[PDB]
Amino acid sequence: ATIHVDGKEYEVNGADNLLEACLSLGLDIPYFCWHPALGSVGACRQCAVKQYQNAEDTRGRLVMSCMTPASDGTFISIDDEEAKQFRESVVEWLMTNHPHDCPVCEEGGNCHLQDMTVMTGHSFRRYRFTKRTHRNQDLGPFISHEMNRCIACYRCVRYYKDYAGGTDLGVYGAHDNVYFGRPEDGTLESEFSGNLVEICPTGVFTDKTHSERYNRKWDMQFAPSICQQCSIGCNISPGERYGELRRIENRYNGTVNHYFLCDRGRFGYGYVNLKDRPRQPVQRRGDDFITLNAEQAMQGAADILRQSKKVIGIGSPRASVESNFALRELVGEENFYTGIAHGEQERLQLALKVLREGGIYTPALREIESYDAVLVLGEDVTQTGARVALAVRQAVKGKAREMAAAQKVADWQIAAILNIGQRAKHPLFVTNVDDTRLDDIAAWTYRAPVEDQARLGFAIAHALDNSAPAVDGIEPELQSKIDVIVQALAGAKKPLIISGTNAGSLEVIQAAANVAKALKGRGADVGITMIARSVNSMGLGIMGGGSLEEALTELETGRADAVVVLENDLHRHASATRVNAALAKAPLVMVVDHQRTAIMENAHLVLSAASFAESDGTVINNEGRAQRFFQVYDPAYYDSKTVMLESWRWLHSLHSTLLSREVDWTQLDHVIDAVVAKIPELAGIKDAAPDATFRIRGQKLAREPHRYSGRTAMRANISVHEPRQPQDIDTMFTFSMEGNNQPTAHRSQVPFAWAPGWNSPQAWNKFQDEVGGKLRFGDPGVRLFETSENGLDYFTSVPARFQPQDGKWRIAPYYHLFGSDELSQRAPVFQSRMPQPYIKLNPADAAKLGVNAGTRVSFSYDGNTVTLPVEIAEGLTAGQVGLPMGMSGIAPVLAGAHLEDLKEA
Amino acid sequence: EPAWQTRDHLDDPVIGELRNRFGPDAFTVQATRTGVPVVWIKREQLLEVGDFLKKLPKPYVMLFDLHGMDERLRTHREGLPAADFSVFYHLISIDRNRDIMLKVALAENDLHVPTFTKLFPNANWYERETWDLFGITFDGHPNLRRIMMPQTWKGHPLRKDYPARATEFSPFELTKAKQDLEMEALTFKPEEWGMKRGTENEDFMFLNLGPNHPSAHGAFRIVLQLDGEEIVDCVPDIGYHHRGAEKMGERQSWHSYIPYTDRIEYLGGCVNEMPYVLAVEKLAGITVPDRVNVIRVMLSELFRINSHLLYISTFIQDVGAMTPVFFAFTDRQKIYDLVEAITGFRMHPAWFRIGGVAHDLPRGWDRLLREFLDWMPKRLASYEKAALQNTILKGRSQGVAAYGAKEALEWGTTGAGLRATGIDFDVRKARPYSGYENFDFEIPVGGGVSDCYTRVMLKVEELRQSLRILEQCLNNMPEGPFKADHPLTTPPPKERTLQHIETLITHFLQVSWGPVMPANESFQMIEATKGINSYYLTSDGSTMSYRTRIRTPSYAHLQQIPAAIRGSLVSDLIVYLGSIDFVMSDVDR
Amino acid sequence: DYTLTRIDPNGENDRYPLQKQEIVTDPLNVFMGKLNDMVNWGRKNSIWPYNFGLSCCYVEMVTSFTAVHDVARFGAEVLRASPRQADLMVVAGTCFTKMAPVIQRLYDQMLEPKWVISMGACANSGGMYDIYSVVQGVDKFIPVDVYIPGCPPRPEAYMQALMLLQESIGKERRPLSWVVGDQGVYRANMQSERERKRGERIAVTNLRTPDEI
Ligand SMILES: CCCCCCCCCCC1=C(C)C(=O)C(OC)=C(OC)C1=O
Ligand SMILES: CCCCCCCCCCC1=C(C)C(=O)C(OC)=C(OC)C1=O
Ligand code: SF4
Ligand code: SF4
Ligand code: SF4
Ligand code: SF4
Ligand code: FES
Ligand SMILES: [Ca+2]
Repeated sequence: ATIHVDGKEYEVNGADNLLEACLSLGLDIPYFCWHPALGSVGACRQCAVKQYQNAEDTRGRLVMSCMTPASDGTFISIDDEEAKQFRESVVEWLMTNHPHDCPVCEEGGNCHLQDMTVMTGHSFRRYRFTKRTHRNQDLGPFISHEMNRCIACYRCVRYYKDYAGGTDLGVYGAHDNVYFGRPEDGTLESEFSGNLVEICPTGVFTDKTHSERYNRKWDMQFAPSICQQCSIGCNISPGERYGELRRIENRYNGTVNHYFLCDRGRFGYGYVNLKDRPRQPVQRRGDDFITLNAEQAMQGAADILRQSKKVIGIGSPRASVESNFALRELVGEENFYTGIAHGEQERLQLALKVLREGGIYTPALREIESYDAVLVLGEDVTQTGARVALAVRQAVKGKAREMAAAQKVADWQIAAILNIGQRAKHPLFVTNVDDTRLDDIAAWTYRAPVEDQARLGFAIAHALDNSAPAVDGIEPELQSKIDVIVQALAGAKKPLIISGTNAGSLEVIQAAANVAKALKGRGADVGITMIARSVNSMGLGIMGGGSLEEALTELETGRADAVVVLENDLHRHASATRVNAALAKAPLVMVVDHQRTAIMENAHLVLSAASFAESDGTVINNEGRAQRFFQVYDPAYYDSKTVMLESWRWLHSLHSTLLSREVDWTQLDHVIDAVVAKIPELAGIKDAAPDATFRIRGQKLAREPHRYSGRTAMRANISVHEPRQPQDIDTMFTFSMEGNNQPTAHRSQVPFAWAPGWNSPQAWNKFQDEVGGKLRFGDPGVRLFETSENGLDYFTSVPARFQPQDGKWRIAPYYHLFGSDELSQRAPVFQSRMPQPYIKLNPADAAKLGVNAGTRVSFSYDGNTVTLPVEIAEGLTAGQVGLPMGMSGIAPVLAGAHLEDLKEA
Repeated sequence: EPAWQTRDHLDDPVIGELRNRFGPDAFTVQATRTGVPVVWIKREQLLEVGDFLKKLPKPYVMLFDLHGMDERLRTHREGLPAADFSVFYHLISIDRNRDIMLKVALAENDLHVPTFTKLFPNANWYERETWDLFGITFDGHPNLRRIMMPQTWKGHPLRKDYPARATEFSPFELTKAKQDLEMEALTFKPEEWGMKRGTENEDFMFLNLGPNHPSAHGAFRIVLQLDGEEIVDCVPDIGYHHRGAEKMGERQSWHSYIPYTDRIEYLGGCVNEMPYVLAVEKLAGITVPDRVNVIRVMLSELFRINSHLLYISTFIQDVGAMTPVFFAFTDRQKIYDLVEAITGFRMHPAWFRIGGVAHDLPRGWDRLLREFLDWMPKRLASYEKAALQNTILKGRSQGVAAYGAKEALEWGTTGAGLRATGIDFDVRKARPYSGYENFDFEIPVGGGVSDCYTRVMLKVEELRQSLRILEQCLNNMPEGPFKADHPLTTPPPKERTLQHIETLITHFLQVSWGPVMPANESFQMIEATKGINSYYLTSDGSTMSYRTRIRTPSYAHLQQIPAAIRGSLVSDLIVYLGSIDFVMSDVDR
Repeated sequence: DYTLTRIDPNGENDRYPLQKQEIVTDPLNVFMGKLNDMVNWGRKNSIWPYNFGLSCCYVEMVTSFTAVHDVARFGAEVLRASPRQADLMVVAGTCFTKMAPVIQRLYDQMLEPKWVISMGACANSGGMYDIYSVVQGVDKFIPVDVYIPGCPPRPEAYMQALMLLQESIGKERRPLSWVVGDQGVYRANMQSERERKRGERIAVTNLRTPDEI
């Protein structure tokens, strides 16, 4: 479409309103209530522009650009006198009751309201009367509430209810006494409530975790990184100050995680700032714990490694691609073992084979919001891959979107779309061991053991395509529900099947693959999505290796007298007693880790590795996208005795000292090129980010804003002589503001969003080709594999029906967004959010055992008689015990296992 | 219609003459807030355009400025030719009282411009500076070497990819090898300058006058080739006082750059502050009220009297009489008492703001102004009758280092020298800024010869006229605001900031991120204490300056130095150095 | 509570300053101590500054030289233009990169005894000019006795630093003769002025309002 802004002709998209069309062209219109993801509601009345219908028109009409379509032949004026005075008056009306709170506000310097007050040019106060006040609510450990700063723009409630699907946030009150919050005090139990601190243009909802150790946005040193708390791989902007990770901001990736994170990835970063982390190489001599620098650690480690007959390496899915590859190239191809168990590795390799060999296109996370009918098999998505559950909610509301689009209603008229699509929504069928958080929008929820979920998946695949193997023994009511699912999936245009390795069963993934194959055989645009466990599970599966049990028996039989463990606690994937015995029997345990794990008591040498905030690397997410994360800060700038290096740097220098007796600190691009040379399946990680020689017109990319303060005083307590800024030889970024962060720079890795006049997270508008669309000059990260020309065959191994055996109890996994991650649970702020360890029981099984809700029963697994209190679960099937995976003492490897001697004690 | 509006400047007759000479498809006209016609011309026609401007009926006889600009990072270049670098030539015609700014666009690989030294002899140091800081080569230049940086310097500092801060590079480690290498670099090599270090009868004497000399007014060195006592040739070596203030202008916000403007000419103070804040107000679109103009005129005339007192005492000291410097610095202490009362600081006040001044006048400033105005004229008459009417001082001064109007125009000489050549060109009258039209004062001119004595007596008359201006402004000071009511006035008034939320928001975003001045080019030229000081500010639409070009008169005077003292004795050079009114922060910036 | 410095330009030490400093005790004799006190008094009550200036701080220093301040009362006005005749180098101005060899040469050309006063934020640390062409403090390569914060420090602050230098000289130990005795330079580890004045600085309650004069 063609519009005329201030006499200048512009070519815009006619399906967009005037606000996003003009913001895409670089025209600054003030706005509060409009968001690119939420839609247009016309509340704040800030986006006023003067519209003319003809080229020869003098009077015009003040309209809302967010509510006015960008049709062909509209002549709008933004900087007309009447429009500017009205926008200034709207800012003034918002300023009548706003508190004098900017110095004591966490949103100061990051405030959209401040930016829009300055942009309209209102700086004189003529209001002389009183300002209304509000009491504040306790919203939990994550979100701090300050209701006086609200401008009643309704972004919070629109996001929290119409987007995130939350139920405990709302609008209350009246004429000018509007309150935004909960009906009482309590924690916001939505898994995406952390996005309120960036959705809210004011300082009402603030990051309490950042408010504990608060610094302003200009004082933050930012980097582009990837969230390491699960497999989705959302792009984040970690920002630090004074040597500690202060905040995790959302980093816009129009392909993956555009505007929203989950609460685990936004508030689970506190393990980086733990004081028990290793900061030097520490060597154990008997009972003494001596501290070495890097060179003596390398020389001693290489001496003992040369004095051994075989060295094995146990990687981890928590480590990056480069560190696992450096371990593999240090110990050899045959001596490298993945740190996961045999069953976890089998499920992971099956999921990878389905993804890159099944012939079915695995969608990106933004593309999940366009699929019609969603079938989740086995996965508890909202607790393991929560952002995928958010995109599933969007795909479910796609039915109301298409129904309103059938009535010539614009895409951005979100209120009219929700009015037309009252409760009609796209079909969602979730299967789990219990009730999920998607059950409010699910067309059906199947509460059954994983064998029965797999059998239901195989029955769906057989009913969709008769060539699929049949399962006999299905009840007629279950058959009716199955044919309902089949009629919903067959009538869909873009069906989506979501499974994963967290269900603890191979047949669930096989059934999901068979359903996807049957949907593809009918000529449908089927997509499949596997949810892995850790951040780099897919990279570890692609690189491959032996299981943890093979490494454990290699250490136990004595063939391996030297074990190098890379960022693994080894109690998460195997029993603690067997691991402890194997590591105590081995005469050399050398652990490269950045968190104080339990196997460091037996470790003969500990290498203080760097976490994601202090290391560069590559991670492969659940859809096979190689994403590069960059270092945020140098740990040794403030604390001079800190010897903390990248794990791939540790292992590369260790291998160099092993071979040539010389210590060699490599570069990130050298290790990347080594991965591309040795592993052809990981060849796409070279193009994930450009190398360290990349420049924007000769200068590097700045990690901190141009108004970074305290340079000559932040280190003056140590020494009055300011040292050189740390040099980044690994990446194209610099640990200084002497660099480039323009919105029009030809790059894909943006550390943070700032524009002149745009200090809020609304500054991401300047960094996109169109607002709410893709990032300018493409999104970061590339896909490792394409969709294959041919697919797999039908998995004929249909499992038998789950029969509850007497005495033995099948362990049903219960994943928690706060608690089931290895590193997020070490954050001190997650202690007040993690649920108490409760074993879930059927009413019938608890009545048989004589247990009621609340009391404690004891169960023994591998000689560990541990006692948990009982919570009654109605939806759990009989014969199973519900256990929380990832908690203290309950490994995720316990899923699907047996449980003997379950007695009340 | 306000004077800060973006004017296309197609009504200037010079534009019409250029159209009728070179055709209508030979150049582009850039609409700026400089108040000067900006003409983007091709590199091939640069010398022809310069010759045409030099051969006009009322010609552009002076090269005011010549410098480069890195346009690789400039996002808003609508209506401009495509360029990775550019070179601008600011020229003045005194007869028309007009300026022009010619801009030449250069690609990143083809960074060569024809030399401008044949048309204007003062282009030599400007082209050396542009090569040193931007890497732009000038074809046909006689001796293109580094003038601000030492010869063993890698990279060009004013390029956008060069790091601005010392903390980016390694800390300064002075070793024996580095000391020897930099001492060999600092050693004068007469074969490079074609000095011809010998004669059949006798040998020439190569003497370093400076950095450590009482006659040198800073850290710079003149290398003198001598026979006996006579000067054969001089090489004034500058760059020893380089603080990187333009690169610092690219590094600070618009508000936070004001103290750095204060230290450009450290005897000037508010006189250094005025052109920068006026150019920023042109960028913002701020028209300050009458009280702001009168207060700024007050402080700049006070600091002009301070600088002239120091200059006269310094000249008398270098002639040989060591007494009047004590009394002149006592008068400087009286002015410092008033300035400490008003601004709170002695010598670098940093008191001017965008849209006004930092505070209002304190209660009782007129008492100290009356005290100084009563104390001054008797002391000045005593200085005159004791030292300035001394026949030994006249013998050391009159006829020493004399030049006419042609040498003053071809070397860009401004201030008291240009008026001492008889050319009545003062910025406060020709292009009146800050409401100088409301003050009755005279402009002293010379008889046609710019002696040391003539320049000193002209500065005495300028001091007397500044006393007259101070008396007029003391007797008539308006009762209004000390800050403008514009939203971009940085910072806003303090009490409204302390008790209103709109003012608090504006203050919060103006002192932290900086005021957002929209993308435009601005220029302000003022009459400094030592000549003409100009600020040329290119804004990219951000909160920091994209380009800050500072033109200073002491640069032109020090470049004029070899052409006016060649063939004289060293004593004439000492009197010439004492009678130029230069500081070296002014030169090297 | 003393620090001992021995210098050796010809020894194996590449980085400036070419000296070695340790922490020792006071070596101080019924008449040698009194004669050392007398020569310390004579040195502290007659300090001849070097006529070396870099920037605006030197302008305030020569403002201190004039009649309205009269630093001649302390006997510190003679202002020799030669490094050999000077006893005190006041680095009053920015330590530029191109002039750091010049400053090092002029410091080498002074003679024993020598003292260094850095005047202003540029001489102390580089000040406001964290720029490519400025040495971040003259104490990177010369030993500095007294530091003066300010930009510029007012002339009375320069005389205050001169009095601090006199107090430092009046209790230091130096070789009396170059043929007999130890040649190392003993300087006192005095209490800093910040902790000395913290008692009277914290107790400040009210000041005059800025609207007055
Ligand atoms: C000791 C008796 C009073 C001396 C007063 C000197 C006043 C200033 C003299 C001029 C001057 C200035 C400004 C100056 O900046 C300078 O360079 C460092 C000089 O050389 C040492 C000067 O001579
Ligand atoms: C052993 C005897 C030592 C005598 C030292 C005399 C030092 C000079 C004092 C007089 C003086 C002279 C000659 C002098 O040259 C001078 O410089 C202008 C002075 O003012 C700063 C003086 O006060
Ligand atoms: S929400 Fe924004 S405008 Fe309101 S007090 Fe906080 S920083 Fe100031
Ligand atoms: S709390 Fe924030 S997001 Fe919600 S209406 Fe108020 S200003 Fe808008
Ligand atoms: S969904 Fe996973 S990758 Fe994304 S923010 Fe949450 S924990 Fe991090
Ligand atoms: S500290 Fe200030 S007054 Fe002293 S030399 Fe530096 S800029 Fe000049
Ligand atoms: S943005 Fe249009 S009314 Fe709020
Ligand atoms: Ca690194």
